[PDB]
Order: sequence, then structure tokens, then C-alpha cells
Amino acid sequence: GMRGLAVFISDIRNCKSKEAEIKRINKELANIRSKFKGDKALDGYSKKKYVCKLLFIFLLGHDIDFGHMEAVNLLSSNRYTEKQIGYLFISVLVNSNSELIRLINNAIKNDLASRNPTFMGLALHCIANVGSREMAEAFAGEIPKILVAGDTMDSVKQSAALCLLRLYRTSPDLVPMGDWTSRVVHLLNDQHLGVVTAATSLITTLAQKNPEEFKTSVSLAVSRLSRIVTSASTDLQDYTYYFVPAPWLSVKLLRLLQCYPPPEDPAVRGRLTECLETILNKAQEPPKSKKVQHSNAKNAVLFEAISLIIHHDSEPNLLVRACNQLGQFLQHRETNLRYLALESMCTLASSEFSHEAVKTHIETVINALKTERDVSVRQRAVDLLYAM
Amino acid sequence: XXXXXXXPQVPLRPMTYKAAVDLSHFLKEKGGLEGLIHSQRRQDILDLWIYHTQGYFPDWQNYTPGPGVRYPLTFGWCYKLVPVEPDKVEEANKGENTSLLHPVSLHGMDDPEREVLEWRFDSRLAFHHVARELHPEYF
Amino acid sequence: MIRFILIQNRAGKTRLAKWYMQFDDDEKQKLIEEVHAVVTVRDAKHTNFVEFRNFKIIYRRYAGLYFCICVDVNDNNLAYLEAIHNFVEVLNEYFHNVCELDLVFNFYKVYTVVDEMFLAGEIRETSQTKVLKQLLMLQSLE
Repeated sequence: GMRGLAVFISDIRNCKSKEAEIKRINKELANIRSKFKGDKALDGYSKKKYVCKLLFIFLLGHDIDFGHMEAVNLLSSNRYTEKQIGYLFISVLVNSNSELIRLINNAIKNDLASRNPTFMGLALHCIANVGSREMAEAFAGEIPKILVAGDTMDSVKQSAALCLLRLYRTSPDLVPMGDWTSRVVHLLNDQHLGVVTAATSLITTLAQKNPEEFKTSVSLAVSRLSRIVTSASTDLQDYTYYFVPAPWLSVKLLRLLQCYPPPEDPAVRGRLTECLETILNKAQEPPKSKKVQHSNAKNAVLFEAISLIIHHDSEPNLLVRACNQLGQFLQHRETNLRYLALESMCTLASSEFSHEAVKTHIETVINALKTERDVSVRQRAVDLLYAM
Repeated sequence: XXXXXXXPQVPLRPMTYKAAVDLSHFLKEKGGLEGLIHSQRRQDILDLWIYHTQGYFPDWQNYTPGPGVRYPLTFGWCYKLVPVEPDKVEEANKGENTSLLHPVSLHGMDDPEREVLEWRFDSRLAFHHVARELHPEYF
Repeated sequence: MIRFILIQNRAGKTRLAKWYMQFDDDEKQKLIEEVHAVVTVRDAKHTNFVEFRNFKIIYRRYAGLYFCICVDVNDNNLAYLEAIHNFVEVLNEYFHNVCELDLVFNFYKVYTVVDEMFLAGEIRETSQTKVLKQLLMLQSLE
């Protein structure tokens, strides 16, 4: 690694007072400024090392008045470490300065053009992190092409999907629905779950403004969701978290489903309901692991599924089961779960069909009101009472 | 300590008062457990070793709910979990070199009542089944 | 979405900060201070979530460090709670027995890690295997 950087950090730690820290820092700033406006052209390592030191100083809370140019020079470097530090730097310290912006944008352009996936991910992330309007203007057109193209690497695909999301959030106008939309939906079918995870976020946000374009996703997601929950540990070894299969992708697909009403094709609607029934069953099954990570992963999916059930207000039997599980959670020893159950049930109360089922637990709630130490939970319980 | 020693092969055996009492002492003699910070992973490691070597199915080691001292359900198990005082937890977590995932650093995430707990040995537990007295419901 | 990720020690020094939304420095500083106030005072007794008018905080404490993810109110509380651990565990594997000091000396590397796991105010990669593999690959590179 870079020894000189390590030493400068140790020196800062070793400082006994705020003042000593300032003195050491100003010394470094001057030493560095000396090198940059220095006769010697700097080797790749030192330029990378010094720019790193400047960043540390910035993070320390001291403003930095220079070093932006050097960072751009590092962007050109073909060495990854040099390129990563530079891109980090312009990401943290963003300039309104136009001269810099044109230089940066050219640097990014070169990287996206380069077939190396690592450079592409640096460039892609940079756009996402900065997410500037100026930056959007430059690449809003280009990014979907990268995302949608086959032959694009998975990792590039992941960042590509999320990067476009940033562009769409920042500058919705520059991102119009087009033909990339169809291909993006089928990205939900990708073998690599990391891609699917990223794609689903893009889709969920897009579907909110323009639902009609992406209803095809509904059918696709329901199929993957069902497959994932029934999935065995050996089949998804990489994405199984404490014996829970893809908890986060499952959550995300359920939230996507919440954008739409129940699926138009009954076959799909059946597959979905059986899936939700399964999820609810798994809750009551004896736990594979005693560890809390298992429960949190498992329950996070459940609470999202319950959220979908409540949203649709579609299936009575499910609404009934949902009410039941939440009621069981009111008694749970973990403060976290009781809080969440009280919240969800509170929403559930609004459903006309389920209203009477919720009123069953009024005593349980009141009992909590007498014994509950947590102030936040007490509010979510008082809130439930008014709901009934 | 024995946690280092631990860190199917044998036939199944029932958990009995004699089994639990002998087991308690067997662990004490091998050094360890007393004073040790509780984490679910640790107990899982412990439960398994007892299970593989000595054939006791890992269901026996359960404790009363918190907060406060957690008492063993199995009679003749002489180890109770007691909460560490807050000031003691903080002093232990002082410093920038303490591991993020060390049991003291977890701050009782494994515990529903979120209390940091340590094993302590009690002679009395062999003679008095404190768990039954406190929570007959469980019995 | 995730409005911002915060890694803060008990003292109040900021080990990491990722902003997925626009904030001016006056706002950020108010936020950093505001977040520190809530978590240090808040105990075990309390839930892992803290509720803001506009935002929600999911936070967990490891050693001297508070890991805080700030999200919109509709976002999944439990999911992000465990996302934090998934993140810590990746960090653990990466630095080999990770500690706060590691986060200071290798600060430029922690950004790399966060970006693999979170991007654009969203969850990116949730597989420890793949994040770690990628992280290893990059080490080899010059």
C-alpha cells in the first residue's frame, strides 16, 4: 500500500489537542501545495498518495482549496488504484467549476467507452454518487444502452441499473420511457440475482410514474418470487443468508408488487397467493437457526408480504391469517417485533373486511399499554386503539 | 478456557438431573465458562460439542426471560446468565482496536431484552430449581 | 430509498458518511449532530428504529461504532436492520477481524465496500461471496 499516507494518519491520531492537529494538517497542506506547483512532474504513486491525504484532511472537516486538477489527472491513469482515488475525490468534493466538469465528463466518457468492466464501474458509480444535473445531461442517453445491452457484464449491469435510477430521480425529464423498457423488464429473469436485485429497484421507481409501461414485470416477479421462497439452500448457496433465501430480493419483489393491483392473469394470481401462503407458513415452522440474523431475515420478508396482502385487500383468507400472525407478535419478547406488528395491524384496521378481526386484540393492546416500557411502542399502541 | 477447546459421533443420551450436574462440573473442571460473555454463536458452539461428544440433544440449555439473571430450565445445570452492568460494558468497549463482532461488542443483540450477559456458576442451582419457582408456567 | 448512511463512533467522530440525497453542509452538520444525539442516549430497552418527521433511522451498535441507515418512512425496517449486519460481516471478512481503527486507516477502501453493497440510495449486492470475491479481485489490480 502507501506508507506515506499511513504515517500521516498516525500523526493525526498521535496529536494530543485540536490545535496540534491543525498545525500538523496545515503543514501537510503546504507540503503538498509545494509539490503540485512543483518543478517535478509527479509519479503515479505519489500523486495518488497525496490526493488521498488531501481527502483525509477533507473528511477531517478542514476545507480543501486545491487538488481537484490532480484528481482529474488520476482519472486518466490506467492503473486501477490511481483511478479509484481520483474518482473518489471528485465524488466527495464536487465543483461547480465548469472547466473541471468538462474534464471530468471526458474522463468518464473514456471509461465507459473502454471495455474494461472495472473502469466502467468506477465511471458508473461516480455518476451515481455525484448525480449532478450536468452529469445527467451528459449520460442519461448513454446509460440505458449499457444496461440493456446483452454482452454487458453482470456487475456493470447492476451499477448501470442503479445509476440510471439516480438519473431518473434527479432529472426525470431526460429519462423518457423507450425501448430499453422492455428489455429491462426481462432483466428480472437474469441468472445473476445481483442483477435482478438492482433491476427491481429501477423498475419499482419507474412503475410509480408510469405503471402501464411495466405491467409485464408483475408476471415475471411473481414467478421469481415463488421460485425463491421454495428454493433449497444448495441451489442458491451464494444468496442464502442464514438459511433464508435472498431475503432482500424477496422484499424488493414484494414491494414492486405493491405498485400494482392483483395480477390480471388468474394463473399468476394463483401462483402469487400460494406464494404468500407459503411465506406465512414458514413463519410458524420450527426455526432452522437460533440466531437473530435468521429471524430478522426471515421476518423482513414476512412483514413485506403482509404489507402486500393488506395493500391488495384482495384475499380474505390471507387477510385473516395476516391478522393472526400480527396478533401473535404482540406477545413477542422482542421490542422490535411488537412495534412493527402494532404498525401493520394499524393499517390492517382500515380494511373493511378485516376490521372485526383486528378488534379481537383490543385487550392485548391495552394490556401492553399498561406494561410497555418503550415510549415509541406505546404510541403505536395508542394509535391502534383509535383505529378501532 | 473451554470455549477455546470447543472452538452424532456419539449415541443419544437423555438429560437428567445427574446428567446436568455432572455436565456442569465437567465444564468447570475443564476450566472456563465462568465469567465468559454470552453470545448465541458461542452457546451454539457449546451445545453442539456437548451434543456430538456426549449425545445430549441441544434442546436442554434454556433460560428464563430477562431482564435480570436468567435461570436454567434444566435442573442440575449450575450455570446462570447474569447481566453485565452498563459501566462495565462501556469500559470494555473502550478503544478503537476492539473487534466489531466480538461478543461484548454486540451489546446483547442476541438477547431479546438486549442485555449483555455473562455466565456465572451457582452451587445453589443443583439444590434449588429456581426456574420452576419463578416460572411454573414453563413447567 | 436510503437518504444517507452513517458510521459514527460513540465519541461522535464520523468514520463514514454516504449521502444519497442533496444536502448543504449546514444541513449535513445539523444531521450528523442530530443523529448522534438520538442513538447515544437511546438504550437497549429501545427498538432499533428511530422515527423522524420525514425520515426513519435504522441503527445498530457494534463496539464503539453506531451504524445508521436513514430511510423513507415506507421502507422496510427489518430489512435494513439486517442489511447493516450483512455489511458489517462483509467488512469483517474483508479486513480480517475488523475494528474501528481499520475503518480509519483504510478509509478509501471502505468507500469501495459500501458502493458494492449500496448504490443510489438502494441496496445493490447482498451476497457476501460475490462482494468478497470482487473485493479480492480488485486488491490484485495495480
